[PDB]
Amino acid sequence: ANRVRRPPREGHIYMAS
Amino acid sequence: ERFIAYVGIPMLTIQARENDDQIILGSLGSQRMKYIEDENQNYTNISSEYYSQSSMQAVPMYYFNVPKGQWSVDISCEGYQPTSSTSDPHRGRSDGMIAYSNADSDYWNVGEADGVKISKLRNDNTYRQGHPELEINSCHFREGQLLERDATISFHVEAPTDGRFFLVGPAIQKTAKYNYTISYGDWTDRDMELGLITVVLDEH
Amino acid sequence: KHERFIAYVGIPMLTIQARENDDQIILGSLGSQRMKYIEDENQNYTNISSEYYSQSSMQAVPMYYFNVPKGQWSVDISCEGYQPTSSTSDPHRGRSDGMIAYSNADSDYWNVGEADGVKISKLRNDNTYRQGHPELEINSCHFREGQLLERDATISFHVEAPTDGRFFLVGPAIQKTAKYNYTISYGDWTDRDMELGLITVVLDEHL
Repeated sequence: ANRVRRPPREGHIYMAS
Repeated sequence: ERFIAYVGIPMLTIQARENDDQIILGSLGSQRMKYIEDENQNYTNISSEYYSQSSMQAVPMYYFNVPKGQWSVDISCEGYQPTSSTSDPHRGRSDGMIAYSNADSDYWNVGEADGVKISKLRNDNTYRQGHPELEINSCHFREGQLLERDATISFHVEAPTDGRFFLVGPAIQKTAKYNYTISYGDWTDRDMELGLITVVLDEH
Repeated sequence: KHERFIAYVGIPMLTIQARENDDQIILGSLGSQRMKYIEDENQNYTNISSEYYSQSSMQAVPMYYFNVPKGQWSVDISCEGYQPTSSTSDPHRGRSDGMIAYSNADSDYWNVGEADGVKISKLRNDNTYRQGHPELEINSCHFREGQLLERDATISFHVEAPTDGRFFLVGPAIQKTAKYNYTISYGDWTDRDMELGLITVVLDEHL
């Protein structure tokens, strides 16, 4: 909605494929 | 035509019965989004439909319009699929959710459409797991059912003509083990959210 | 010279203790909260001040302090209240184990207020929420007493800062009683990390 980029959500383990 | 944004939650109607039953997916779909032009705060529909389908799942796709020009595109995809009852008394009250598959092939992505060049594609997919013993409507997360599948996506689009790109979603799982809605005796329609999608276009 | 653009974005965290979702919970302490800070071409992570605005045996209300530089500004705040929990001692990182729900009371909402050196005017405050279906069940508890899942708000106001000052944002209440405890039950008291919600604060300078 804003000009700020939303951050990665918390406790999201990152997918390295 | 320097700053353009879309933000919204695409919807899909589903039918679900008991917890040992599959769910049945409805049709896609015009999806109302908030539309932004520099200083203007309006509303618009975008076009969604099925990229693929099988007996086990279905992948959705959303088209976003790209005016003629050269653009920086950043996309936040927050994948979460809570469900609510379609009929009163409880429209819009959460009655469960549909979880995701942990398969490596299931993730947000974008593609080109209608003579339009995507370059410098950076796509970062993440997921959030449920504690095995977490329990929703008497169902647990003991097979690595995911609650959340997210993505930050940045890329450049060269649009010589007015065109569009498409955002492909993570797969909607049809089987019982991903169904965490309230069980009923008869097939009961639910509205499923498909995630919060934020698309920002910056002209260069 | 140019009108400055400032923004904060992030998700404050609170560590709580919960035994069985039969019993109350015990709230940890609020302190520094990692946020992303943006000022024109500058970006970094900073810590903002958080502490309790009020506290009782029933609940506790959090407040978050935001610095306003000298100048006149229009402030826009976007808040998304959701309080999912994960087990601190869980071998895996960040696996959600339930959440703490909100009261449906009319006095429960996001709000702002003045701290040292600031005049707030033009307060516009739209609060919304998500309700559970009564027969929704999370870790064997239902939603028949109308406990809420989410509390959101979008707030805008003007703020005049004769000097460098501070305003504070107030979150909805953190409910301590078992009615609102939807965490996995454990033998003895177990630390859980609670999210307090996604907050976005924007400040545009007017000159």
